[PDB]
This record gives sequence, structure tokens and C-alpha cells, in this order.
Amino acid sequence: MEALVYTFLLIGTLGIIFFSIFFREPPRIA
Amino acid sequence: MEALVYTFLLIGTLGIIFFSIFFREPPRIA
Amino acid sequence: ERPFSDILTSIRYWVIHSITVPSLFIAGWLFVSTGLAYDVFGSPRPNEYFTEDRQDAPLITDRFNALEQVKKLSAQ
Amino acid sequence: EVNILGLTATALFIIIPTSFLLILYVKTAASE
Amino acid sequence: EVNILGLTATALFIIIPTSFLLILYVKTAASE
Amino acid sequence: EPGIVTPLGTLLRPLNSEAGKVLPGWGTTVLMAVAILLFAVFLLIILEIYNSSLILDGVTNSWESLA
Amino acid sequence: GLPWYRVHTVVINDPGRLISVHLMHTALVAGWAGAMTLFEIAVFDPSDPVLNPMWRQGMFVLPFLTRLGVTQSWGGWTISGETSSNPGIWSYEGAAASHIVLSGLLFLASVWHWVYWDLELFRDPRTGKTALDLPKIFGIHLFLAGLLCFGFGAFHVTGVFGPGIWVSDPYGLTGSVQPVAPSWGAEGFDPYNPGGVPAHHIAAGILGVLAGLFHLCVRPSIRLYFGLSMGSIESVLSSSIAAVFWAAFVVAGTMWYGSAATPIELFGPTRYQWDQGFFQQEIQKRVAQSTSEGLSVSEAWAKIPEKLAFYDYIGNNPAKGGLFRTGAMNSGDGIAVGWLGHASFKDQEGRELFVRRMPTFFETFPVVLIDKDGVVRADVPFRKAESKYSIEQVGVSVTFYGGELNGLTFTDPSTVKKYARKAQLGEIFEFDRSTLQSDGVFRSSPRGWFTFGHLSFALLFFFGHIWHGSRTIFRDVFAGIDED
Amino acid sequence: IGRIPLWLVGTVVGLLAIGLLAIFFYGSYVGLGSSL
Amino acid sequence: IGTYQEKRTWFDDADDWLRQDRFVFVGWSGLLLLPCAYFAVGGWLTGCTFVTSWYTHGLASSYIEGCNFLTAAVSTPANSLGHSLLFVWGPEAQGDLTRWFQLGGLWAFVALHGAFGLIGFMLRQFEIARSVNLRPYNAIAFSAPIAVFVSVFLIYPLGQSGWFFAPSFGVASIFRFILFFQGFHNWTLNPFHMMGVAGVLGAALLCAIHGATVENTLFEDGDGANTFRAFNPTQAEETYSMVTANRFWSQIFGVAFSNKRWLHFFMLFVPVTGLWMSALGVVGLALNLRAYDFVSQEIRAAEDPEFETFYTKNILLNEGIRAWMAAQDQPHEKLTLPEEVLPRGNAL
Amino acid sequence: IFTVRWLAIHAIAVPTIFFLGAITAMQFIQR
Amino acid sequence: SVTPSLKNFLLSLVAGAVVLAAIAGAVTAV
Amino acid sequence: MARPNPNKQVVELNRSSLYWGLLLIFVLAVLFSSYIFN
Amino acid sequence: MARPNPNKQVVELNRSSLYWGLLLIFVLAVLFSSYIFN
Amino acid sequence: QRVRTVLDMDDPAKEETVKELRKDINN
Ligand code: CLA
Ligand code: CLA
Ligand code: CLA
Ligand code: CLA
Ligand SMILES: C=Cc1c(C)c2cc3nc(c4c5[nH]c(cc6nc(cc1[nH]2)C(C)=C6CC)c(C)c5C(=O)[C@@H]4C(=O)OC)[C@@H](CCC(=O)OC/C=C(\C)CCC[C@H](C)CCC[C@H](C)CCCC(C)C)[C@@H]3C
Ligand SMILES: CC(C)=CCC/C(C)=C/CC/C(C)=C/CC/C(C)=C/CC/C(C)=C/CC/C(C)=C/CC/C(C)=C/CC/C(C)=C/CC/C(C)=C/CC1=CC(=O)C(C)=C(C)C1=O
Ligand SMILES: CCCCCCCCCCCCCCCC(=O)OC[C@H](COP(=O)(O)OC[C@@H](O)CO)OC(=O)CCCCCCCCCCCCCCC
Ligand SMILES: CC1=C(/C=C/C(C)=C/C=C/C(C)=C/C=C/C=C(C)/C=C/C=C(C)/C=C/C2=C(C)CCCC2(C)C)C(C)(C)CCC1
Ligand SMILES: CC1=C(/C=C/C(C)=C\C=C/C(C)=C/C=C/C=C(C)/C=C/C=C(C)/C=C/C2=C(C)CCCC2(C)C)C(C)(C)CCC1
Ligand SMILES: [Fe+2]
Ligand code: NA
Repeated sequence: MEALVYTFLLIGTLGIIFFSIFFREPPRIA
Repeated sequence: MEALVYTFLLIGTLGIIFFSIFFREPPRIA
Repeated sequence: ERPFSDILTSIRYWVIHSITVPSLFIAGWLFVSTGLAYDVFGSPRPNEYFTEDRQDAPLITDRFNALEQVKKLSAQ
Repeated sequence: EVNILGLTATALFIIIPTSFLLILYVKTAASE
Repeated sequence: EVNILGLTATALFIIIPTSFLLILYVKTAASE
Repeated sequence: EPGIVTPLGTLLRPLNSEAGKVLPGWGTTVLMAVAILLFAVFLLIILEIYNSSLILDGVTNSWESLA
Repeated sequence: GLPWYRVHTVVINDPGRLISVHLMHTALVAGWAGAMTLFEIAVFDPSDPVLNPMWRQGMFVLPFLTRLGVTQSWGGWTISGETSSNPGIWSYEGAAASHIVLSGLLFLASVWHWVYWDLELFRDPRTGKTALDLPKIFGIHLFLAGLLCFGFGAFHVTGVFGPGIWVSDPYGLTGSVQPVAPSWGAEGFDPYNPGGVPAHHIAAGILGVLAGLFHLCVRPSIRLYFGLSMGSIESVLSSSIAAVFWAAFVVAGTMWYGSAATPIELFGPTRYQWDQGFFQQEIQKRVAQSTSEGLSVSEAWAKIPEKLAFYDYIGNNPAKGGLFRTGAMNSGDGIAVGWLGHASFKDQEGRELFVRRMPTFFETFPVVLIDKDGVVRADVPFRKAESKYSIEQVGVSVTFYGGELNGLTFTDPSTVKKYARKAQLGEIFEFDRSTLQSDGVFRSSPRGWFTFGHLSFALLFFFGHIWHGSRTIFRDVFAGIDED
Repeated sequence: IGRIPLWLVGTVVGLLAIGLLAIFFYGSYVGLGSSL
Repeated sequence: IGTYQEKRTWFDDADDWLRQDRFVFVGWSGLLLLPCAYFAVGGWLTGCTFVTSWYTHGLASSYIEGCNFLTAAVSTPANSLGHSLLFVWGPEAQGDLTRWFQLGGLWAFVALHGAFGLIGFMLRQFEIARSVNLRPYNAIAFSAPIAVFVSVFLIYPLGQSGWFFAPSFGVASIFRFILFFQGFHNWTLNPFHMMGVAGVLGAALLCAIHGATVENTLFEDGDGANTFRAFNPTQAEETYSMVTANRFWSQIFGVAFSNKRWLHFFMLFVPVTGLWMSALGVVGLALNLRAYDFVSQEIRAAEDPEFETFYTKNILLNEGIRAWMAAQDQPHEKLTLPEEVLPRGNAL
Repeated sequence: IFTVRWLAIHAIAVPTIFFLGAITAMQFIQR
Repeated sequence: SVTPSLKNFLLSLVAGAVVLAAIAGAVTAV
Repeated sequence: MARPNPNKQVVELNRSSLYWGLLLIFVLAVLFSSYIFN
Repeated sequence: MARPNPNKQVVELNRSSLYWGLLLIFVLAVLFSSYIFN
Repeated sequence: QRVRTVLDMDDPAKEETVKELRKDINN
């Protein structure tokens, strides 16, 4: 496949940034 | 390669049985 | 308890088996010798393997009319 | 069709470092 | 000219279960 | 120890609120066995039709069946 | 600790995590369906629907997509060779993308159910412990299954709302997806009757709805509850595995023997179609009917379609490939590009000979050309020292009456032997072995691969059912007896 | 009970079995299946 | 059922009668095991004695025609019958017994009754293990012979043209089936069959080693020269020296068992796994999906007239098996082949 | 008696004796 | 109509029921 | 029944099981590589 | 200095570093896959 | 058309043909 790999990589990056925004470690020391 | 893979697999099996013979866990409870 | 070490030693077992086992043996012998085994199980006699029309190994070559075909190519 | 060399390279470059990082994170979170 | 599909199959069938078993053995021996 | 009380769970709670409830005696096991026997007879019917051991007037059991 | 073969026993007494791992498996299966469909679309060649169909290209999930209605893709083509209308959202790639989106949603739901496992819905109201009312769950699931079966049989396959299913010629020439009228008679139990599938799904859906209502309303007896261990999830696991491998044996049998739900145009021909001379008999009957109405036998053969002659070819035999002869059927012996014609052989004095076709069991077969009566009249010899039947001295010439070879009479015995060797394989076809760098040995059909995989899975799941039935009947001794 | 010895019964049964096996082996050289 | 009233029905009385210790156990499984096994063994001993094979295979397979125990067999039906169940009441026999014989109906009788007898026998193992409160590892082990029987006598002929290609119940018949798999299937080259061979050979290996080791580390437990009287089931001590056995096999073989559980589970595991892999291989062969060839070797031999191996010799032998066997082996296939077209070497 | 042991050993013994007599009779059948 | 194969199949069902009844009688005896 | 999961277990794999798994994997590769390469 | 190694240390990877590593790997794959497939 | 001939046409190529197997009693 060609477009499927690109779509998979893009949605993987979007899922990573979504998890980083919402399911992050709570901030400590300031 | 063709014969290299076979040689690698055979010597890997031989290394596994050598480790099983010599560097095994010591036999506990009988 | 009859552990089979007393039934076989007793003669009561053998007075009713001195005629029963030979009777069964003779029954099998006459079952073979009268041709009843051939008649019941369909095996051909040594003279009934090849008929006049065919001199080779028979083939069933039919499923839904197999009874009729085996009646045609068996011993009459 | 199908560029199986590019597929294998992309799949390995995704799988190996992601699995390595996930294993490190799991063993770090298991033992605080 | 190299049967690289068979090479990939053999290499993955060697690497993945060996790494899985080695990781299990390491995490078992680390915490007795 | 209150668990996790959730709205969909308390909606679907009655359907999981009688676990372990049984009937005394043998219940409807006779009707169950009758249904199982009828199922076995029907399965034998379709098995012998598909095996061509049960010829029917309208069934041909061949690709010409979809002619 | 836990052994590696017991790591999934942690979710036995955990309905929330059991739902989570079910959602994980469901997501993996749906994602595989989408990815496999997109791989087959990427490697599919829709240029020649007649002579290079999907089963010649190793297509596995495309026949199952086609069988229930999707025929055209987003690329503007259709597998039937017809002009593509609007595909809507439900094309091949559309169904694949829907499966991928569903897989992602199931993945998210699995993560949620893994994190939130202590739901009060899984708790017993009077004891406070965690329990599942398995008879009621079974009643609800049977009601849903009956509703789905009735809907699929009354709306989809009958075409009152859905598209229908794939129906075709008995010889696989003309076929398409269309509505099917249900057959309520004994013909509905005809396996090759397409009308028996809607009648099934309607009747079985109605019966499943009734049985689900019965299980919803009626509790089991105490004796049967203790006999089958209805409070144990291991017992329902064993029973479900039993029913599942029963169904796997059934689908493997129907795939291998052919049925209305297993079209030839989608899954390839049948080994019994090759053995029983189905396409050969139809081709010869067509030629005889044409030549009996005052037609020359060079143009009576030209009336024979390209697809039927391709069906009458041992290279399309599903029981002809190998276990490790991997890949598409085209990758074995080339992509078929044309029908050379029907090779007709004559002797020196003049009488028609017929090449004895290769049976299914044989990897190789001696090339013999026998008479109409059934006497060997020529062959390609092995010894060639005491030959009394060799073509070089018998004088067998081939004529051909088809597409590329219509009047080319070859009397050259070297070419006659080659054409006889091609004729024992069925109809002689021209192949391209350079596009895919083809092998030479015959490959297997998707029909054969499906049957092999599912029969192996069925035996494995028979063992799994036996093991789980052992584990649930013998639960106490698998736990312990405590010196008693 | 114990009127005739169990070892004598076993010996007689063994003699009959050996005779049956011997006549079975002899019948492979004569009659049907003798290849003559 | 949880100290309930449990009013007695007919099921309790029949249950108490069936699960009762007798000379032979019957149980509920005896409603299937005993008649099915008795009819299967009786049908085999009747077909090997009286039922001919002249009509179906064109041969003699009974004691009444001149066949030995190693020679007579219950032959399969003709390929023309296909996968017909061949009931005595079926459309082929049509209620005739003497012609339900000599048509291959007895083979289907023995096969179906043997399959249901195997089902009843594993059910009997389950029931006896439940009665004595023991784990059903005997049933788990017996799952592999049943898998072999199903895949060989049912799945393989169901995938082939018909019951004719199933193994006929006999000795020379099974040897025919074996040589047929050699010539037509190349069953030795199949990795699943190799796994099955390894399983059976390692199982016999484990049996011999375990018996010899246990019988050679027996302790005294007595004063006589015969150690067999030394064994007493009343004492709770082990009858053999596991420590001595472990040290002996550690210094002889390099590795040795240290757990009786693991040793006996391995003895359980090896033949069951081997027979299950062989069953999967026969399932593969049911659809002619074969490990027949090595494509690189065939291409190299085709383009190289002096390259040959034992594999090429095996393929050359398989071709001879097929060509010289099919004519007199498959009478429905009607091979009137001349002997000048068959593959024949020099002189021989 | 006529118990389960009796029925089992007789169902094994009677046809074996009958068949052994049959086979001994067939040893003297010649073409 | 009623095919002879169907009539034989129904007779076989009756015979199987008779066989099961005979087995039940034999196990209720003894 | 609380915030932690009481069903949580760990996996134990000793050196004998590691050797058996490695031997099985490598022997299966040895047996099947001749057929995969073909 | 004894039977155990005094230089024994463990590797620590928190969730922020896991997110950064996964993001770097996936962004590098996004950037370079167009050139690897070519 | 000619049911007698087509049987003798394709049976030398393949003897397991359906029409050869069925109604073989009359032959
Ligand atoms: C039961 C399910 C099933 C079935 C019937 C098929 C059937 C088919 N697949 Mg498919 N596939 C499946 C599942 C299935 N697949 C899954 C789950 C995946 C995802 C991994 C794929 C991915 C896939 C791809 C990428 C391709 C196919 C292709 C094909 C077709 C070619 C024949 C073939 O499979 O090669 C041969 C099959 C075998 C050799 C089976 C192996 C037999 C046993 C299991 C081997 C044992 C392994 C051993 C223990 C490990 C050691 C080996 C090691 C040394 C490497 C065929 C019709 C090809 C195709 O035609 O393109 C459309 C293709 O390229 N499939
Ligand atoms: C909105 C739900 C939905 C829809 C509309 C579809 C639609 C489709 N799927 Mg699918 N799928 C889904 C969900 C869905 N799926 C989910 C959730 C999964 C994960 C488990 C899958 C996994 C999946 C796979 C692996 C595949 C598909 C495939 C397909 C396509 C062909 C289906 C087919 O012909 O096979 C036929 C379907 C069946 C034979 C199911 C029969 C059900 C059995 C017989 C039930 C018997 C037991 C039952 C309980 C008895 C009830 C008793 C009775 C009295 C009531 C089709 C477009 C195929 C495809 O081509 O890929 C795209 C394919 O290979 N899907
Ligand atoms: C849907 C069917 C199903 C389900 C839900 C289960 C569930 C379970 N089984 Mg079971 N089993 C099944 C079918 C099933 N089995 C079948 C078909 C067989 C015959 C092969 C077995 C034979 C079996 C045995 C012998 C044992 C279990 C055991 C178990 C329990 C824990 C094992 C585990 O998962 O640890 C983890 C499992 C693994 C890590 C497997 C290793 C990877 C395998 C070898 C290859 C990878 C497979 C591949 C990725 C996908 C294949 C799936 C697809 C092709 C179908 C668990 C509750 C164990 C038990 O009884 O618990 C005490 C046990 O010892 N099963
Ligand atoms: C009791 C043990 C038992 C079992 C499990 C079997 C099993 C089998 N036999 Mg066998 N048989 C048995 C005893 C048994 N037999 C005995 C004692 C004899 C000597 C008479 C025979 C003689 C025999 C022959 C000659 C043949 C078989 C055959 C078969 C096979 C197929 C039978 C079939 O398809 O019909 C199906 C049977 C049933 C569906 C059972 C009927 C159950 C009915 C539906 C119960 C309904 C009763 C109902 C409650 C009545 C009340 C209603 C009313 C009040 C209105 C099968 C596996 C055939 C074979 O081997 O194939 C080659 C065959 O040729 N058997
Ligand atoms: C050729 C090999 C072979 C034979 C003959 C055989 C025979 C037997 N195995 C048994 C048991 C077992 N077999 C086991 C593991 C194995 N068994 C193996 C291989 C064999 N096992 C292997 C390789 C394994 C390792 C996996 C286990 C674990 C058990 C048992 O628990 C059991 C036992 O106690 O051992 C002593 C006995 C109980 C059978 C019975 O009463 O079934 C009842 C059903 C019957 C009698 C009907 C079936 C009839 C058959 C299937 C079809 C008809 C065949 C004709 C009657 C005879 C044809 C003979 C010709 C082919 C020569 C029986 C003597
Ligand atoms: C150049 C080179 C290297 C050339 C080599 C070329 C070549 C031909 C390579 C060989 C290829 C090769 C590996 C082939 C094998 C491939 C093959 C067929 C694989 C099968 C794989 C497989 C999984 C099969 C499934 C069936 C199965 C599970 C079989 C396993 C067989 C097996 C492991 C058997 C056990 C072996 C064995 C030695 C038993 C141990 C016995 C033992 C030491 C007991 C001792 C003992 C006994 C006691 O009683 C007590 C009390 C104690 C205390 C005690 O200790
Ligand atoms: C001069 C000396 C001659 C001997 C040298 C040759 C011996 C080779 C050693 C045997 C292999 C070691 C097995 C590792 C596996 C291993 O050692 O596991 C360890 C295991 C010991 O088990 P335990 O008693 O510790 O089990 C309890 C455990 O569960 C708890 O710790 O050994 C055994 O299972 C018993 C012996 C089986 C050995 C089976 C032989 C397998 C044959 C291997 C063939 C390889 C392929 C051919 C080569 C290409
Ligand atoms: C999250 C999300 C998403 C999604 C994503 C994705 C993309 C997913 C996926 C997925 C996928 C894409 C999947 C797939 C898969 C695959 C699989 C799951 C497979 C497999 C395997 C197997 C099972 C195998 C088996 C075997 C072997 C081992 C070898 C060969 C042979 C056999 C078959 C035996 C989105 C963004 C949309 C949105 C929402 C969210
Ligand atoms: C067929 C059939 C049937 C069935 C039947 C039955 C079930 C019966 C039987 C039977 C039987 C069951 C018979 C038998 C036989 C046997 C025999 C013939 C034997 C023998 C021989 C010999 C030679 C031996 C030797 C020896 C040994 C090895 C051991 C010890 C020692 C001695 C030396 C003694 C019926 C009618 C239902 C119907 C259907 C079909
Ligand atoms: Fe022991
Ligand atoms: Na020679």
C-alpha cells in the first residue's frame, strides 16, 4: 500500500499528540 | 543468502543446547 | 465372588461346556461347508469370479443404480 | 505492485523503537 | 538474487518469540 | 466498597440482577430434549440431502439447481 | 507467578476486563479485515474480469465482500466488467475504511473497559460479589442474533432493502449481485438453490427471536444448572468453542464441495467439477448441439466462450497446488492471455483421438491419446526403442479450432507431442510468465486455502473444546481436593 | 471347586490354541491362498 | 445440588445403576461406547473373514477366498459411490443385506461405528475420572488418537474423490494407503509428518528411558533378590531415587529431569503433540495441499543436467510409484497404459 | 448368573468360537 | 410425492427409535 | 473490588522454560525454513 | 568491589519522555517514508 | 444433441464424467 501507510502514520502522530494533551503526567514542582 | 540462514539456524540450535547442558539452573528438589 | 480361579477348576463349568463349545465349532463348520457364508455375505465361489460376458476385474461404476448393477454383474 | 522493501523498512522503524520505548516505560512505571 | 520475503519471514519468526521469551526471563530473574 | 455506579450500568442492572436463580426439579429439560431430538432429525435430513443419500422430488443437489 | 500459557486466566473473574479483551480481539479482527481488503485492492488487477478473475489473483476477502453486495470500487472499475455507477460510501475501499474506523473505536472502548472494570453492573445486588447471569446474557444475545439473522434474510438478501447476493450461471458464465426470492419448499434445502439462504435466515431469525424470548423469560432448572455448570464462564467457553468448530467444519465442507453461498465466479471452480467433467461435458454438449444444426466445426468452437474453456482447465483445479506453493494462481503458471483452441488429433489414416486428461491425484501423468472406443492408439513414449504407439510413427496431427489457432494444422510430431501434453491439462491456453516472474508449478485456489485453514482450525478447536470441557467439568480437582 | 487343576485346564487350552495356530499355518500351504 | 430436597426421578435410579462398580464399567457412555465398539470390531472381524472385495476394488480381502490376517481387510467402497454414507436402508443398498455387503457398505458401517465408539470411549474416560475424582489427562491424551482417526478415515477421503481413497480396515490395506501417500503425496517430506515422527520416536524414547531409569534406581525395600516383591503401596516413601536418576542423566546426557510432574507431563505431551501435528498434515493432504516439491531444487535440476540430490531421487521414485501403481490400484480410473510409456530404468 | 460380566464375556466368546470353527473349516476349502 | 429414499429414511428413524427403546429396556433390566 | 485490581498476576519464566522455548523456536525455524525459502 | 557490580544502575523513562520518543519516531517516519517508498 | 456420441467423445479424455457414471447399468 502507499496511501494507507501515510494515513496510518498521520493518525498515529495525531493519537500521540492527543494522548500527550489529555493523558499526560500531572505537572509537579511549579 | 540460502546456506547462510541454514548454518545460522543450526549453530543457534547447537548454542542453545550447549547453554542448556552447561549453564542450566542447578537442579533443586531431587 | 467367583474370581475365575474357581469356575475353571469346577467341573460344573465343563459339563455344560463339553457340548456347547464343540456345538458352536460344528455350527461354524457347517455354516462354511453348506455355502451359507457365501450366500449370506455375498462372497463368490472360486468358480464364480469371472462369468462369460466379462473376464476382467469388475467395476461398480454407478451409485444410484449400484444394487441393480451388482445384481447384473454378480453370480447368477 | 507493493513496495515490500519500503513496507518492511517503515514497519521495522516503527515497531522496534516504539516497542523499546514502551518496554522502558513499562519497567519504569512498574518499579517507582 | 535473494528470497527476501523468506528472509523477512525467517528473521521475524526468530526475532519476535526470542525477544519475547528473553524479556520474560529478564523480568522474572530481576524480581525473584 | 461501593463499586463504580454508572448510568448505563444501572440501566442494564435488572438484566444482571438475578444471577443464580434456578427452577426446582428438572424444569423444561423434557422439552429441551424434544427440541434437541428434532434438531438432530432435521440435521440428519439436510446431511443426507447434501450427501445425495436422500433424493427428493424438487431437490437436484447439483449446480443445475441454480440454473 | 503465572505460566506463560495462563496469563489470560486473570480475566476469568473479571467481566469488565473480559469485555475489554473481547473488544481488543474484535478491534484486531476488524482492523485485519480493513487492512487485508486494502492490500487486495492494491494488488488486484481488474483489467480482465473473464480470463484473469479475482480467484486467479489470490484474492481472499474480495469474494466475501462481493458475495454480499459490493462490486465497484473508488477507482471507477467493477469486477463484472460493467460501467461503474455511484459506489456511495460502500465500495471495497469504503468497506475497508469503515472496518478500520470501527477497529479504532473498538480499541478506544477496550481501553475504557480495561481502566473501568469495577462497574456495579457486574456486581451481584444481594451478595455484593462479582457475578454474571449467564442464562440471561445468553437470552439477550440469542434475541439479538435472531434479530440480525431475520433482518439479513428479510431485507438484505431478498433485496427489499438490501442489494441481494451473488447468483450466477451453473457453469459460471454470467453472474451478478441481485435480490433472491426465498424458497419455502424442499428445494429451499437444496444446497445449490440460492433461494434457500433467505428462507433460512428468515426462519432461523424468527426461531432465534422466539428462543431468546424464552431464555429471557424462563430460568434453567437446578439439576441442569449444576450439571452444565452454568455459573462457570469456562463451561460456556467450552460450549461456544464446540459450536464454533462445528460451524468451521460446515463452512469448510461447503467451500470444498461448492454451494449457492460459494460461487464459482468468486472462489474458483471445484475439484469435483474437474473430476466429474462438468465444464468439459457442457462444452462438448454445446459443440454437439451447434454442429447438429448444420454448423462447421471451426465456428461451432468459436461460439464457446473464453470463460468456460478457462474453467475447463486443470490449472484452475483447487486441489492442485502445494502447501508451500505460496501466492496467487497467476504467480504459478502465468496470467492467461488467450485460448489457443480445442486440440483435435487425427491419425495417419484418419480417426479422432482424445488425450487422456490428468486426474487430480497425479502430480505427473503419461501422455496417451486413445480412441473413441477406449483403446490406446498413440502416446508420448518413455523408452522410444520398442515403441509401437509413438506419434512419430503413428502420424498424429493436431488441427485446433479456437481463438488464436483456428485452422493451423500441425503435422510436426515435435509440436504435436507438446500440444498433447498441453491438452492433457484441459483446454490449451496461452500464458504470460514474465509479468509476475511465474513459477511453472500450479498454485491453489482461495477456495482450497480457505478449506485448509478452516479444517486445521476446526481440529485445533476440537482439542480446545475438549480441554475446556475437561477444565470446567473437573473444576474442583483442577483446583484441589484438600486431602479428601 | 478345585475338582480339576487350573494348571491342567490352562495346559489343555494352550494345547488347543497351539493346535489351532498350527492348522492355521498349515492351511496357508494348501487349499485357497496356497498359490498352487 | 446444594443440600436441596432433590426428589428422586427415573434419572437418579438409572444414574445409580449405570455408575456402579462391576466387572466391566458401563455408565452413560456405555450406551454408546459398548454397542458402537462391539459393532465396529464385529464388522471388521466379519469383513476380514467373509465379506469379499471383488465388487468395489476387484481383489480378494477375506479369509473365505485365501487371504491371511496380514492380507484380508474390510475394503472401502468404489469411488463411483463417492462420499455416500451407504446405509443398509440407503438408495444404494435398498434394504438388501447381502448386497449392502460387497458394495463397501461394511466399511462405512465400521468407520462410523468406530468413530462413535471413540467418542464413547473418551466419554467413558471422562466419566470414570469424574467418578474417581481424578483429572482427565487420559481423555486429553486420547484426543490425539481420535484426531488421527478423524483426519485419516474421514477428513482425507472427504477431501478426496470418495471413501475409495480412505484406508481400508486391514494390514496390507493400510500398507497400500501408506505407499499411496509416499508416491502420490510425498508424505515423508511434509514437516507436519516429520513432527509426528519425532513425537512418536521421542515418546518411545521417553517410555524406554523412564522405565529403565526407574527400574535401575529402585532402592532395596527388602532382602530378596527379586525387587518386585519389594514394592509396598502402604508406605508413603518413593520407590525410586529421583536424586540419583537426575545425577546419572545429568552426567550422561548433560540435562536431566528434576520434577516428576514435568517428566510425566512431558511423557504426556510429546506423543499427543506429534499425533496432532500429523493430523494437521493429513488435513493439509486432504485437499492435495502438499509439501511435494522444492521449487529451487526443481528449477536448478531443470537448468542443470548434472545436479541431483536424494530429493530428486525421491521424486523419481514417487513418479514410478504413481505410474506403476495407478493402473491396478484405481480400477475406476481405467488406466490401460502400455508398459512402454511407464517410467522404467535400465534392465530392471 | 446372566450379569453384565456374563453378557460381556459371552458376547466376546460365542462369536469368536463360531468364527474360529468357520476359519478351521475354511482351511480345508480348495479350488 | 414420497420418494423411496425418503420412505427408507423415515423407516430408519423408526428403527433407530426402536433400537434406543431396546437399549433403554436392557439397561432398565438386569 | 477497589481501585487496584485483585486479579493482577505476574509471569514466571525460569531458565528451563526459556531454553525450551528457544529450542522450540529454533527447531521450528530449522524445520520450516527449507519450505519457506522453497 | 564484591560479587555484585557496584556500577549497577537502572534506566528511567517517564511518560513525557515516552511521548517525546514516540512523537520523534512517528514524525521521522512521516518525513522519511515518502522518500523510502519514493 | 447426440447423447450417445458426446459420452464417447469425452470419456476417452475423462472416464469419471457424470453422464458416464449415471445410467451405466444400461451400458
Ligand atoms: C485462514 C485465513 C487465511 C487464508 C485462507 C488465506 C489465504 C491466502 N492468502 Mg492470506 N493472510 C491471512 C489469512 C489467510 N490467508 C492473515 C491473517 C494475514 C495477515 C498476516 C494474511 C496476509 C496475506 C498476505 C500479505 C498475502 C496473503 C495471500 C493469500 C493467498 C495466497 C496463498 C497463501 O496464503 O500462501 C501460502 C500459505 C501458507 C504457506 C500457510 C503456512 C502453513 C503453516 C501455517 C506454516 C507454519 C509456520 C511455521 C510453524 C513457522 C516457521 C516458519 C518460519 C521459518 C518462517 C491465499 C488465497 C497472498 C496473496 O495472494 O495476495 C493477495 C499475499 O501476499 N495473505
Ligand atoms: C456494523 C457491523 C459490521 C458489518 C456491517 C460488517 C460487514 C462486512 N464484514 Mg465484518 N466485522 C465486524 C463487523 C461488521 N462487518 C466486526 C465487529 C468484526 C470483528 C469481529 C468483523 C470482522 C470481519 C472479518 C474478518 C471479515 C469481515 C468481512 C465483512 C464483509 C463480508 C461479510 C461476509 O460476507 O462474511 C459472512 C459473515 C458470516 C458468515 C457470519 C455468520 C454468523 C454465524 C453463522 C453465526 C452462527 C452462530 C449464531 C450465534 C447462531 C444464532 C442462533 C440462531 C437461531 C439465531 C462485509 C462488508 C469480511 C471481509 O471481506 O473483510 C472486509 C471478512 O473477512 N468482517
Ligand atoms: C476462542 C477460543 C479460546 C479461548 C478464549 C481460550 C482461552 C484460554 N485458554 Mg485455550 N485453547 C483453545 C482455544 C481457546 N482458549 C484452542 C483452540 C486450543 C487448542 C490449540 C486451546 C488449548 C489450550 C491449552 C492447552 C491451554 C489453554 C489455556 C487457556 C487459558 C489461558 C491461556 C492463555 O491465553 O494464555 C496465553 C496464551 C498464549 C501466550 C499463546 C501463545 C501464542 C500462540 C502459541 C501462537 C500465537 C497465536 C497468534 C498470535 C494468533 C492465533 C489465533 C488465531 C489463528 C485463531 C484461557 C482462559 C490454558 C489453560 O487451561 O489455563 C489454565 C492451557 O494450558 N488453551
Ligand atoms: C444404540 C447404539 C447405536 C448407535 C449409537 C448407532 C449408530 C449408528 N448406526 Mg447402528 N445399530 C445398532 C445400534 C446403534 N447404532 C443396533 C443395536 C443395530 C442392530 C439392529 C444396528 C444396526 C445398524 C445398521 C445395519 C446400520 C447402522 C448404522 C448406524 C449409523 C447411522 C444411523 C443413521 O443414520 O440413522 C439415524 C438414527 C437415529 C436418528 C436415531 C433415531 C432416534 C429417534 C429420532 C428417536 C425418536 C423417538 C421419539 C421419542 C418417539 C416418541 C414420539 C411419539 C410418541 C409420537 C450410526 C452412526 C448404519 C451405518 O452404519 O451406516 C453405514 C447402518 O447401515 N446401525
Ligand atoms: C496403531 C496404533 C494404536 C492402536 C491399535 C491403539 C489401540 C488402543 N489404544 C487404547 C487406548 C489409548 N490410546 C492412547 C494413546 C495412543 N494410542 C496410540 C496408538 C494406538 N492405540 C498412540 C500413538 C497414542 C499416543 C497419542 C491413550 C491415551 C489411550 C487410552 O486411554 C486407551 C487405553 O486404555 O490404553 C490401553 C485402547 C482402547 C481402545 C478402545 O477400546 O476404544 C474403544 C473404541 C473402539 C474399540 C471402536 C474403535 C474402532 C476403530 C477406531 C475403527 C475400527 C477398526 C477395527 C475395529 C479394527 C481394524 C484393525 C486393522 C486396521 C488392523 C486400544 C487398545
Ligand atoms: C551440520 C549440522 C548441524 C547438521 C544437522 C543437520 C540436520 C539434519 C539438522 C537436524 C534438524 C532437526 C532439528 C530436526 C528435528 C525437526 C523436527 C522433526 C522437529 C519436531 C518439532 C516438534 C515440536 C515436534 C512435536 C512433537 C514433539 C513435541 C516432539 C518432541 C521430541 C522430544 C523433545 C523428545 C524428548 C527427547 C529426549 C532426549 C528425552 C529426554 C529423556 C530424558 C533425558 C530423561 C531422563 C530421566 C528419566 C527419568 O526417568 C528420570 C526419573 C530422570 C530424573 C531423568 O532425568
Ligand atoms: C558427551 C555428552 C553427550 C550429550 C550431548 C548431547 C545432549 C544435548 C542436550 C539435549 C538438549 C537440551 C534440551 C534443552 C531443554 C532443557 O534442557 O530443559 C531443561 C529440562 C530440565 O527440566 P527440569 O527437571 O528442571 O524441569 C522442572 C522445571 O519446570 C523447573 O525448573 O531438561 C529436560 O526437560 C529433560 C531432558 C530433555 C532434553 C530433550 C532433548 C531435546 C533434543 C534437542 C535436539 C536439538 C536439535 C538438534 C541440534 C541441531
Ligand atoms: C485508534 C483510532 C483510529 C484507528 C486506527 C487504526 C489504523 C487501527 C488499526 C489496525 C490494524 C490495521 C490492524 C490490523 C491487524 C492485523 C492483525 C490483527 C493480524 C494478524 C495475525 C495473525 C492472527 C496471524 C496468524 C498466522 C500466523 C502466526 C502467520 C501466518 C499464518 C497464520 C494465519 C496462522 C482512527 C484514527 C481511525 C479513529 C479512531 C481512533
Ligand atoms: C457384521 C455386522 C454386524 C455385527 C456383528 C457383530 C458385532 C459380531 C461379531 C463378531 C466377532 C467378534 C467375531 C470374531 C472373530 C474372532 C476371531 C476369528 C478370533 C481369532 C483368531 C486367532 C487366530 C486368535 C489368536 C490368539 C490371539 C492373538 C490371542 C491369544 C492367543 C490366541 C492364539 C487365541 C451385524 C450383524 C450387527 C449387522 C451389520 C454388520
Ligand atoms: Fe514414575
Ligand atoms: Na536400471
